[PDB]
Amino acid sequence: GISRDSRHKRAATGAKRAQFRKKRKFELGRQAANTKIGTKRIHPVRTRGGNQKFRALRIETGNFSWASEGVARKTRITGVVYHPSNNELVRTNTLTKAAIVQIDATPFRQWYESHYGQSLGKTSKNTERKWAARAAEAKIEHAVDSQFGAGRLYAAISSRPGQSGRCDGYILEGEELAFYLRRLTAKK
Amino acid sequence: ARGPKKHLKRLAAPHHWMLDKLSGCYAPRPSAGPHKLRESLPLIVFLRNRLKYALNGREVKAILMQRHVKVDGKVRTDTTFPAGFMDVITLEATNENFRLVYDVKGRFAVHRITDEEASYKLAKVKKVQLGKKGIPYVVTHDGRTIRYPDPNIKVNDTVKVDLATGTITDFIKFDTGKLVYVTGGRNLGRVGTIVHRERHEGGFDLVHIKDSLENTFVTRLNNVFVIGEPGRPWISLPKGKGIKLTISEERDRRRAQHGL
Amino acid sequence: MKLNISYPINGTQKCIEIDDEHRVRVFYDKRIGQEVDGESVGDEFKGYVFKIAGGNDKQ
RNA sequence: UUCAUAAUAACUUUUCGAAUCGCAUGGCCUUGUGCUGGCGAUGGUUCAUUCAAAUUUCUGCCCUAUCAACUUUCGAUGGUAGGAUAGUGGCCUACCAUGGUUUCAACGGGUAACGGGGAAUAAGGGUUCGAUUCCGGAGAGGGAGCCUGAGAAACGGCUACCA
RNA sequence: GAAACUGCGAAUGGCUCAUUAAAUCAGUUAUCGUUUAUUUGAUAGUUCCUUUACUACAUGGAUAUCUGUGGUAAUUCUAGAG
Ligand SMILES: [Mg+2]
Ligand SMILES: [Mg+2]
Ligand SMILES: [Mg+2]
Ligand SMILES: [Mg+2]
Ligand SMILES: [Mg+2]
Ligand SMILES: [Mg+2]
Ligand SMILES: [Mg+2]
Ligand SMILES: [Mg+2]
Ligand SMILES: [Mg+2]
Ligand SMILES: [Mg+2]
Ligand SMILES: [Mg+2]
Ligand SMILES: [Mg+2]
Ligand SMILES: [Mg+2]
Ligand SMILES: [Mg+2]
Repeated sequence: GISRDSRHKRAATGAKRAQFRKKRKFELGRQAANTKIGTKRIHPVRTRGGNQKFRALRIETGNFSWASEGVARKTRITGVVYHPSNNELVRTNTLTKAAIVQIDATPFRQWYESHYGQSLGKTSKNTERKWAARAAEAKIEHAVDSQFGAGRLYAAISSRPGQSGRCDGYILEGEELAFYLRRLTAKK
Repeated sequence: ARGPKKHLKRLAAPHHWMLDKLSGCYAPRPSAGPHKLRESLPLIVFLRNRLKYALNGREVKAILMQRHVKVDGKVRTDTTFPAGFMDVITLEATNENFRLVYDVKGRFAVHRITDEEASYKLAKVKKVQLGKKGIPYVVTHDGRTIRYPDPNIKVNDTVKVDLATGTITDFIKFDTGKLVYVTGGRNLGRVGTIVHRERHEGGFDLVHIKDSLENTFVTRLNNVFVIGEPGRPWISLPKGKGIKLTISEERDRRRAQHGL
Repeated sequence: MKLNISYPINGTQKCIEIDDEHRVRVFYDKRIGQEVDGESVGDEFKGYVFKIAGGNDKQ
């Protein structure tokens, strides 16, 4: 099997090392999960010392965080748009860590509406009062707002889906988001 | 090679078992327990090779079974149970109580003790941390975890555990000019005062120790076990009060105290 | 071709040999877990319907 | 230290939180067979610890130049991100950079080389030996590959090929 | 108290030195870089989900041995039924 040993490697000097000891189970490494989008399918793998890692071959949903607001919502992932490591992955639609994906965003929008009442694209008294107490806090980065109008938000996955089975991340914000956008533009 | 080792060869044993070179190929390997393998002392050794109450392993086993040996109040039935430093071994019949303390030379000494002291165990502090639900716990260098400790108990401080329940009754802060016991190295079994504590923030603090006879020596911090305020120890120390004589001196003593 | 007949309602078992391949031909290219009538098996077995389940090859 | 730990957000093909055993047969009467209660076994959560574990720092190996250049398409040295792993790491993958080692012997070759504690010799310095009772490490005809498990790439386990 | 299920162990021990020359190994560090049955300490009123009639004085279906019917020249081969 795939082994993470440094035995098979050459030394710093470039010397080809001799074959001492046949590969061990503590050196072992398993096949890549390389998770796809659509219909939840999670295979558990028995690791060292008991314990399970969860291979996430085919994932659809994920809970993503809006770090500015301080809220996270369970939402559908619809397509990988950019991945820093490989364009092949993007082509495939391979969900991994640090991949950039499009989120259904509707739940986020709903949450926003509940909170401030301002809406994106264009009742009780206590609620009104609450809204009044807030406001001006509801401004947001323009890019995010624009994205909302289309209905699909850019988010980065921060979970390792091949490890946890869980697919999670953060909605793209500030400078990083801008950078990502620029990259995307360049690619096109 | 493949999982844990389960045997111990007779030569590979700790030397302070005082185990004879012959009469067997194997030594009694201390089971997973409160004390470290090399720093421990298995019950079998204590029974057979110290007090001589048993003649062989079978005898020891038999003794154990009738629920009579007690390590720190709790019963025990393992032949290879690792009772270590400060552990109180109580035998119900005989009514003898023992505390496992080192002697001037290095090995574990048979130290007979009264029931008034046998009630408590003295223990060094290894770790101080907040556990789950923010609850503070102390870790004794001798096995235990004690929840909700007095919050000015730090690392290296020694603690009087009441043993019957397992609560901290009192403690000694680690400081200069406090009676100390050495539990590792060449200086193991020696009693002293702590003159000075060197730091070297990076690797291994060294403590300077003077004994009663004004005779200074240096050991690592993790080998040093506080015992009280100078001249007044919290436990009874064994005969020769952890003093270390020179060889010639020892010889002289042997000669002059002849009474055959 | 030997047969191992078992009746689960009573909990009774019997072993019956057939000396003719014509009487066994009913079983040829049938799968385990199928319904086979007794009529074509034997003139003795009438109104019977066997579940073929398990068996042994020569050797 | 982005630690211990706590807090808000949610998530989860929602892990665990005792439908388990032996001997005791004790205490209040609301006089039920009621409510109770002792010493233990096994279990089970995370944190300890202990027996361990993988790696890992610095320094040290025997002859040989009738081995002076070696490594880098097929990872060599470094970066970035991911994958994988118990976890660190070119360990592997993508994109990028052109490094890394060497006359203070790299690399190659040999060993009738397992390493060490040690052994023989015995002014001082040395020389030769160490398959072998202890400690490490490898291997179970050869090579692979795995299952079970806390732990094995196990061979008095399995699967294949070659002999 | 045979058998069988379950649990645990069979990764220790024992042997051998083929490979192996910065590898192993020795002394020395490190894990703020991890896994760890067992051990000895710790430890979980919150499983409920609206709160006028509900399994908890205790839930479900299996399967081993066993009894019977066999297969094969054969093996610590196991089919079928109860
Ligand atoms: Mg675990
Ligand atoms: Mg440190
Ligand atoms: Mg943290
Ligand atoms: Mg990385
Ligand atoms: Mg050889
Ligand atoms: Mg040699
Ligand atoms: Mg040797
Ligand atoms: Mg040889
Ligand atoms: Mg052979
Ligand atoms: Mg093998
Ligand atoms: Mg054999
Ligand atoms: Mg073996
Ligand atoms: Mg069994
Ligand atoms: Mg072995």
